[PDB]
Amino acid sequence: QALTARFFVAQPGALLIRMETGCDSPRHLYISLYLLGIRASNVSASTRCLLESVYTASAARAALQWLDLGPHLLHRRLETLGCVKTVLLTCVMLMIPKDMYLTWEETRGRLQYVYLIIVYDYDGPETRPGIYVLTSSIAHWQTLVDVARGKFARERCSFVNRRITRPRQIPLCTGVIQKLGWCLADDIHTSFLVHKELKLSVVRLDNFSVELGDFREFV
Amino acid sequence: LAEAATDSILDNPTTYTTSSGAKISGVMVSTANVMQIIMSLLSSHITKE
Amino acid sequence: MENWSALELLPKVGIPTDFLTHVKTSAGEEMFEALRIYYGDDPERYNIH
Amino acid sequence: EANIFCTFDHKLSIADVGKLTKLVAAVVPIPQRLHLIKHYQLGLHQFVDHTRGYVRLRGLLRNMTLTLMRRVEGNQILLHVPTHGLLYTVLNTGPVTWEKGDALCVLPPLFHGPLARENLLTLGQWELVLPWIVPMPLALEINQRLLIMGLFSLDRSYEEVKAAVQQLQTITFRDATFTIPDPVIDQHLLIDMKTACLSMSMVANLASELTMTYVRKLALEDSSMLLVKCQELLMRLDRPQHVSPDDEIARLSALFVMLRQLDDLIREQVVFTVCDVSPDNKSATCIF
Amino acid sequence: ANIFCTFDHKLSIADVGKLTKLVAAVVPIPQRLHLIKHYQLGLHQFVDHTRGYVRLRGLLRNMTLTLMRRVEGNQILLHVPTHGLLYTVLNTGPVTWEKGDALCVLPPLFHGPLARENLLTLGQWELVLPWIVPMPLALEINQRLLIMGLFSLDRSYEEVKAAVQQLQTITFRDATFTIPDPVIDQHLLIDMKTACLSMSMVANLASELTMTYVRKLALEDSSMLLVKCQELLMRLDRERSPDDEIARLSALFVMLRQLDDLIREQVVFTVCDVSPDNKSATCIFKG
Amino acid sequence: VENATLARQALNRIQRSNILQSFKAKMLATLFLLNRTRDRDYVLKFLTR
Amino acid sequence: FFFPVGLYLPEDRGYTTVESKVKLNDTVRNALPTTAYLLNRDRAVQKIDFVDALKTLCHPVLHEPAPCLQTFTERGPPSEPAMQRLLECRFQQEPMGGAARRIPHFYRVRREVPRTVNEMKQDFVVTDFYKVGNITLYTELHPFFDFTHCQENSETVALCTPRIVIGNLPDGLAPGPFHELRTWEIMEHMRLRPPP
Amino acid sequence: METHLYSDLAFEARFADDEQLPLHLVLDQEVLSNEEAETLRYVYYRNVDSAGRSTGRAPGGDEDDAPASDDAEDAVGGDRAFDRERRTWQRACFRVLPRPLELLDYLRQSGLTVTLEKEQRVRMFYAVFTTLGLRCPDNRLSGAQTLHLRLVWPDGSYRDWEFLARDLLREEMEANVARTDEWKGAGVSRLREVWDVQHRVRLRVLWYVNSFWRSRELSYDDHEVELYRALDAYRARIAVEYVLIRAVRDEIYAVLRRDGGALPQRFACHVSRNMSWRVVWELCRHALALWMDWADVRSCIIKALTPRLSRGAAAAAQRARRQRERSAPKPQELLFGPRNEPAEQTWYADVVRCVRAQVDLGVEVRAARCPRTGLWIVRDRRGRLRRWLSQPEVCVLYVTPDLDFYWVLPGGFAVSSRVTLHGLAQRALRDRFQNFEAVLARGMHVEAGRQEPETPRVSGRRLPF
Amino acid sequence: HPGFALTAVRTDTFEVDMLLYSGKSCTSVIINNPIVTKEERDISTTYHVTQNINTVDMGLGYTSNTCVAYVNRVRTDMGVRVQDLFRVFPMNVYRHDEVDRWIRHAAGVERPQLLDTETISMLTFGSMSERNAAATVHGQKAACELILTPVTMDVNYFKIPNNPRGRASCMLAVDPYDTEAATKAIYDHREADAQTFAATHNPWASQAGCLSDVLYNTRHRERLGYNSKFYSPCAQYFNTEEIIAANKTLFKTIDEYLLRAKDCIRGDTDTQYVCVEGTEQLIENPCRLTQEALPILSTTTLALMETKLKGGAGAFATSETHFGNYVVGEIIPLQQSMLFNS
Amino acid sequence: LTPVTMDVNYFKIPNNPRGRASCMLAVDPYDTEAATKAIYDHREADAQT
Amino acid sequence: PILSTTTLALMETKLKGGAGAFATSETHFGNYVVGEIIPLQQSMLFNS
Repeated sequence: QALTARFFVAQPGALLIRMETGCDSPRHLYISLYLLGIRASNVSASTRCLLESVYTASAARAALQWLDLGPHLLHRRLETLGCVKTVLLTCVMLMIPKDMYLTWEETRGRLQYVYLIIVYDYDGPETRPGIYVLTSSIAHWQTLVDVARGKFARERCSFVNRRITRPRQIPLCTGVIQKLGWCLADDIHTSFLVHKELKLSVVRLDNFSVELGDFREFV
Repeated sequence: LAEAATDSILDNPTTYTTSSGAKISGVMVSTANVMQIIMSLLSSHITKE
Repeated sequence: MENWSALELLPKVGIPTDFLTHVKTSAGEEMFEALRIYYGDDPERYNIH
Repeated sequence: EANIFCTFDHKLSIADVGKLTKLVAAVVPIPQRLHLIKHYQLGLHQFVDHTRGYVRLRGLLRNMTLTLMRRVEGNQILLHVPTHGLLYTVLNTGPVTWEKGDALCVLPPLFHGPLARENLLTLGQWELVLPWIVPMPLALEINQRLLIMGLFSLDRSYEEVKAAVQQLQTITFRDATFTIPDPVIDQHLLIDMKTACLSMSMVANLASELTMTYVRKLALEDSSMLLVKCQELLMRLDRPQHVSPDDEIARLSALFVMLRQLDDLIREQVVFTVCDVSPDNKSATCIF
Repeated sequence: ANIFCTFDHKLSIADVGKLTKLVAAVVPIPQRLHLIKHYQLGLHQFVDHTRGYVRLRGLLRNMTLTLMRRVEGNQILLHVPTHGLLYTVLNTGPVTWEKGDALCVLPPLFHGPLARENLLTLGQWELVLPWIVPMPLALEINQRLLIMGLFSLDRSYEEVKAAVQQLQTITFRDATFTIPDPVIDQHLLIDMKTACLSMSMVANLASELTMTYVRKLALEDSSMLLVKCQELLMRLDRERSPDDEIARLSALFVMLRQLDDLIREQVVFTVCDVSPDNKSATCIFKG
Repeated sequence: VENATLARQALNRIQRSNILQSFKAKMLATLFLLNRTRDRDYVLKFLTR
Repeated sequence: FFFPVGLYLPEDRGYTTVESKVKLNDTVRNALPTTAYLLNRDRAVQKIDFVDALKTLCHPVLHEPAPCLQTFTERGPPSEPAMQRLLECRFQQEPMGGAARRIPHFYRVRREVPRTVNEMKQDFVVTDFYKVGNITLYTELHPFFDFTHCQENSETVALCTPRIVIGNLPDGLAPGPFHELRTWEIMEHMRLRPPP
Repeated sequence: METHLYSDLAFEARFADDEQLPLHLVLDQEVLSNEEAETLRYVYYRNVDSAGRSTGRAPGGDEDDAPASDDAEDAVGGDRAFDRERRTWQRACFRVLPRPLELLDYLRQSGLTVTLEKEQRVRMFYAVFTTLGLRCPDNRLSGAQTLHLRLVWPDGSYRDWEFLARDLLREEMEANVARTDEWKGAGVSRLREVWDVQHRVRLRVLWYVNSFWRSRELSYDDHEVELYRALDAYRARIAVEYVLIRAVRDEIYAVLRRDGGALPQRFACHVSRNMSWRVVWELCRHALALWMDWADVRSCIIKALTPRLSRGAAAAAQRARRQRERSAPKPQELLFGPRNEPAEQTWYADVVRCVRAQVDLGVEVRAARCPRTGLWIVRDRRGRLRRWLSQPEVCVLYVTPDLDFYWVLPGGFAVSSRVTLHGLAQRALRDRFQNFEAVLARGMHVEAGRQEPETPRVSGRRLPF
Repeated sequence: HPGFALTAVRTDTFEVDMLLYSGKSCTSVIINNPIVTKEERDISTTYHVTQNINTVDMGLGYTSNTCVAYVNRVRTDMGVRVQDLFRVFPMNVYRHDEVDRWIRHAAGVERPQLLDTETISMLTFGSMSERNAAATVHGQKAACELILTPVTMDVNYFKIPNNPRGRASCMLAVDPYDTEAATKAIYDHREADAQTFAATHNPWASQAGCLSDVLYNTRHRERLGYNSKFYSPCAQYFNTEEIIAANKTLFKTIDEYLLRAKDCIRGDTDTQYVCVEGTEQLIENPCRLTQEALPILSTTTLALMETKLKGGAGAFATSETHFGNYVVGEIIPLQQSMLFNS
Repeated sequence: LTPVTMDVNYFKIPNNPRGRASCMLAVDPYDTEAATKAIYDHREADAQT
Repeated sequence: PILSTTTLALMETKLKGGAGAFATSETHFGNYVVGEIIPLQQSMLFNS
């Protein structure tokens, strides 16, 4: 059930994320999901080094200019658009790296939803985000935020430690949960991909039905 | 196996009668290989009619 | 909970029978779902309401 | 994938299927979401267990999926999962009067009082217990009131808690009466109160120095009834120098998100919203 | 699921010629009836002297909202959207739309304006449409109205007047608005007053209830989050009967439940490709 | 052909395991036909299969 | 299917119904079984021993007698007053420095002490333990724990105490000759079957 | 480690209105059992001053210098003493780590740093962490102010430990960013064991060097006459049950002197003409002396008096007196009104045996009145009959919930009397064994009178999660 | 060899073709004309077409006799690999952490696992913790065991097909609708059992509250932390409430056998996971109806297995005994001449 | 070879001489991790013995 | 597996064997026999 547009910009499995530019002429920018792999801190350093090696542009330097401009405010600029039918390009309003994908079950529930999970660290100098994507079977939001509070207690401790050690600096949240649609339990498969003659470890989701959610802030 | 089963009471003595007066008194169904073992073992009693 | 009066009053079709075990053994050992074993003679089939 | 079949080990009499055919377009939850199911997981009686917690059932029935019963013809019940958006017709057995604007949320069936507890299908070990469909203000009042039962009653004897919750269990909403029987203090209640404590401490710390003194300024200025209520609620323990616009903007943003993560414990996302109620208050045509 | 609407008064040709410009825009209506008189249509029936804007937001949140489709002789083809399928709208909001945002619906803030809806009026009636603004500007201007109302109780001083004059301005992409005060002549509107009162008193109830409930909670299994919670409370403090606490907690919950037109801004649309002049945009109705 | 294995069916684990068991069984047991047995009915049944 | 491993057969009734068909070496790893040999799906020999059995025998659930103690309190005191006679023992606190002189003051009464249930479990042969003439079959519930009913403050309570040694296993269930056969095994494990 | 930080900060908080110090404690297997510590509900404390016997009562004197005087309806000064003694007990912070651990290695693996004079080995099996408060009334602290400490179990049973202030501070008084991270960084000064008063229980106290109590400049003195007054207070608090026992003993001797000893039969056991009774009389004397020897607080009359002290016994005594003071029934209430209705008694017993010199103290017994006669017949709590009235080598004492009395020699002959608590005051009888009613915590329902689920049971065998 | 001797209990599924025989005109078949149902999909249309069948069995008794005929494929391996008891009770750790790390190192399981909350057991049908290995040359595997007494006479007990718990627990032979006599028959030891006229044959297995009753009873395995997906083959013998529930009349008992008493086991994993709602296969059990189990060919020394494999016809069913060694002779000769005729 | 290795169920049954399974049918298709695990690795057993 | 003794006595008792004696697999004290599963010597040499 395709609902398409045209988006002024090789795999079909990409999530166009519309991030807001601090510069005033574009007012926004369409970054794909793989370039949060370079800002994530849960990821392996080798895959981060590979994506830093392949994708240096002037717009990548402006991307690091305008995402690290305002820290702990990235959820005010985070905005998804759905999946790619073909790559100017189009996007409907699934390729995932191996370490940014995680599951807290035996992933043996038949119908399972997907969920973008981000977290905000504070125990270092300022802020290190960690990008996740959570394939889970829970449908209701409160039970999901209970198991997220159960699985991410150290980030809550870091949140309250930032609120007690830097009183002039105000945080906003500890992260974002947001659904995107569902894949079944059988087409999820550890897999392989080579882009521009490079080895990168990818796990794929095949039968996706796109159905978005909202960026629900939680603690 | 034949004499252990009780006969039914919805009895139709017109249907399922062979030529030369033999009345059918049951059906014995199995797979390919068990039936061909029965045929290769008990071939003397088989009357293909 | 059934209408056994309809079983005892309505006109019936006859059958040749062959039970598996004895009939009273088929009564006391619950082979069917609904049974109405009364000994002697019961006049319960007459109060037509 | 859309129609869910089921079966019983019993057969179905004309009395039982006559009890059941009146329940066309009635809501029945499913724990599993599979194509063919058994009737020993249909409904809710697989999950009911008294002296375990009404709040555990409130957190558990919240997690099941929902279906609508129709087209019964003999060993086929045909639950039908509603698609996201089309107009459906439902039927409620939970005795609450409805309204064209009020949305709906599902609650486990509390006891109503008459010691009827109607189960409408009685088998050898399994009755059929049915989820209540109730309007949104009663759902919010139920959630906030059993959270009051949880949060208020820590470190107290049974006597003053008995005298409080004997009058606090009653909700008189639209000429009815209600009772919240099992508010028992579970680990689920402890993590709910822990999130409530964290959110209350955050909105107590990172709110402004001028929002704390707003009602004090209205006390010094104005006189109303709820102002007298605020003075009796706060007065027992009793020129702006600092101005900062953008810090107040970020402060209200943080106050908003922490109020939202306090409010999430009682406010469920809606499951049905009506377009018409039947005037004898039996069925309704609602969109979800 | 198509709606109709008839006007009782004489309707001219200039009024239709200025109304049919609004061929595809949102018009919220109080009850989903199949035929509705035009007095209920729109938002003119709600505005008055004493009540302000937060009342309009609260009644518009629980109100259903539909789409205007076509015009006829004296029947108006309103059409309620369905969840998931996509439609076209117009832009009555004053901000240029772009791709893929999330539109909100808020009551318009130009009450008694310089545009005056093209003099599309009848006898003691006027049509008015709500703004359709994307979400960051929506909850931004919600915060702006809120802390404009907070400063309103001591405004005799002059630096707070310049602070309010800063708050009255706004910034966006090629967008400057001047959203007027809730205060007019040394008094406040009652729904704005009860909104800021509800949030200030739930803040105070938190400030004098958390110091009880960290001790009434922490005698269970303690955590590092709990000692850091009392650390936060104790830095806040050193910076300086059942019958009462049951009322404190009940008033806590019911007064935080009066901010529900502020704390949750519920998305109603998803933007698709836009038009040149940025007045029209196909979109997906959500919720 | 001893089990339903039409060519569009994709096998799970235990099916392939008993297929391999039967591979080794019918490779060891019936490797050379006419050097082991000179029986009429065995070569008839084998050629029929 | 079911098959036993490691069973010890009685020796006084010992019989060999094969003598010419098989002949073995007299080392006692062959004159006392400890493992079993079975058949696979294909007809092949395979070993089942205690080495694979530590995936079940070394579990924390095997060593908890609290369900056994709860069900022994549930099905609690015995039936007959004829079996109230063998079930009295006391766990008190006596100052032992006084007891070192009070030992002749204990025997100055002339009333007999009844034997407890553990003494009642060793006056049976290995083939009479499994008959209805035996009394203590309602007590032998676990190979790691001894059970009894003993009156503390004059009420019969159930109590489980772990047999910390395997020597505390009763001789109807682990007899003397089996123990000496285990010693012959443990001497052959250290290459000492001729003793010095 | 965790609850020490919280309670230390909370005692920084509440120092303005209640002036106590943070006395952090840990305990071990030398005090409470693993089955007893796995299910431990909540700990309690209330410290006794040198001249005043509590804190929650009035500062100078009290009303508790009046005796109960063997009243019937008001058991011990009514029920105001119940809420008064409940008001003086405070609830303390609490945690149990139910797994084997080395304290120095556990605090080293956690955030703290140990700086001891020497690294001795404390091998303990499970650690329960709690903080109590010794109260400084002025800046001055008294060396005879003792600190009591309860351990409350979910059934309602409790043990009682208490200890003075000389053994808590025998050395640590004679040796004189955020808060949490510096508390973690500097940490614990040292560790020493503290004993109770009766040298029974060895538990350990933890002295943290980042305690704010070091910054209050507390003064201290331990005089001899204050320690002697604390010795007399402890003498009374130990002598309460024992003077009740002596009142029972001279009650039995006086009621034997009164009627001479030609005492009737009050229990249902047969007798034979031929058997001599000089032997059973000498056995009665020897066994009463033996019961005088092995007298203990865990006995029949004390556990019979424990549910007497609460408010429910006062309400049941009022309604039972109103029911037993009721006139002859009239036909007007018999014919139309609600009709009226004490099935079988709930006693306690001490059974003493002369030939084996073993008394058995805590016994429950359900008595019954035999229908054929006016005699008493005892039965077990399960339902079997009690055959100790056959044995000529035994004796048995009895006590009613009416607090009547039966001392029964072999043959069912009972020396009847009543208990005497005229010679005892109120405050010791309350604060020794006042029956405590449970407060709401995890695992229990809101309204009273409900079926209870399983305990929370913070477990040492299961994964605790 | 320690001071106890295990009896092992395993299950063994099969692929079997059973023939059937029914009398003439036994069950009338009632069919109808089919109905079509249109459904609107995105581009194309599916036409659901149904047809109903009613079947009136017109014999008094059972009119159709079937017989298990010919085994061809053995689905499991008939192996010896031990039931992974660490995965079925994932909660229970030892008290001391070092002895638990040392036991998990000396065993195979790498860590204690945390079993999920009950809502995930509602949404997902179960846990299924054990991961399938890379070797599947034998099939799926299961073998569990019962700790017994090492004196236990096999001659009365392990040669003939018998109950592995010691007491006869077949409620066909007891009075129907009598719970007290059933509990007196299968639990009381002041009177002998029915199979052999002795008390028991393994007193750690029969008593209500033994280790077998706290390791296998599904009424009593819920208290300690257990997993509902691993199929214990002894659970058909130790589930006491499931056994006393079948204490009925023999015709309703045989209808329970031919209708209800068929388990399902999932057929794509190498560990026997409990299938939920079998709609593609069904595992019928005669060894739950008869409440016994059959002895498999086991020896103790190699050379006695060699003299079994050296013999021919009529060799797998004898039962020889050396001095301390033994061989239990199987009663069903399926190891001898099922794969021999292949 | 190593001179200890058992022969009673290894050397007299059809078997692979490398020691392990190496059958390549019992593994899942197109899963090289489980392939190289079950041919080479030694934290697990073969499907044969 | 093919026929492989380790002492000549087992080869002699298999060369004196009439029919099917090649199928067995016998073991002495440390001296063994691998028995064939394909009866190859009997078949191919009985065909001569």
